[PDB]
Amino acid sequence: PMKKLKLALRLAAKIAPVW
Repeated sequence: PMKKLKLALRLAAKIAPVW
């Protein structure tokens, strides 16, 4: 399966969309 959602969620962990 594709784990793009998991990847994105880990990338967003370091690149935090705060504001």
